[PDB]
Amino acid sequence: DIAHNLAQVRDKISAAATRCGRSPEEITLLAVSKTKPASAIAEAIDAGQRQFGENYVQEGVDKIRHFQELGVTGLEWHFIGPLQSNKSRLVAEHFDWCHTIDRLRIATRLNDQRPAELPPLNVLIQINISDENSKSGIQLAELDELAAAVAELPRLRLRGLMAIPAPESEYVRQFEVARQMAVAFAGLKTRYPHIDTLSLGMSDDMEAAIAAGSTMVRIGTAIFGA
Ligand SMILES: *Cc1c(COP(=O)(O)O)cnc(C)c1O
Repeated sequence: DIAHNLAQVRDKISAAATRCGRSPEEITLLAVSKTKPASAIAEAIDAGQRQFGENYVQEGVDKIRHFQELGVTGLEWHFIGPLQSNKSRLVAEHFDWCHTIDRLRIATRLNDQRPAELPPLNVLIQINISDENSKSGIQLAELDELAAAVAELPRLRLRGLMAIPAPESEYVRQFEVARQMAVAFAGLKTRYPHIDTLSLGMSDDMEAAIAAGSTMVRIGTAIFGA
């Protein structure tokens, strides 16, 4: 039951926030609906969920159109998969957020392809904080430079950072890696305007991520099923 699952996940987020002295409202639940049908997203919407994350462009855009045409309003769609230049127009025309900016050229493409009547596309810079097996994300040493360049693009709005840490079973290392991201996030916050989003944490490291300073957790299977 998606409604029951959503409630359970929200309770876990709230508990984790309250335990470490944070307000539950500080944490956004991003429901990750990749590979799940529109009907499952519709159940989540009926249960009050408004923020959805998609990883594949055409799948995501088809869903966005489906709910637009149904006359559902108030939804927020986040693109959280790797972006390729040949699919960027679709992201720029339909999504509200993109978490996966890891090079300047793709940001400039999105900027140039974003219609002026839409709000600026909210973007996060993706850091490869700990994953030797991933080619997504920049090194922290490259952040100052990329952030400055992306920040000038008028049809984007730089809102913070994202990371997908390497899988980690130890809580200590979950927390330590998440803190590296929180420190970088805090640093950006001190000089850049409207830095308020740290997209960090999934089901298995949710508590460590929240304790470290995440503002947004990305949950799929625990809401929608395997
Ligand atoms: C798939 C995915 C998730 C959700 O993972 P689950 O195992 O289904 O909870 C979260 N964030 C990103 C970027 C993903 O690709």
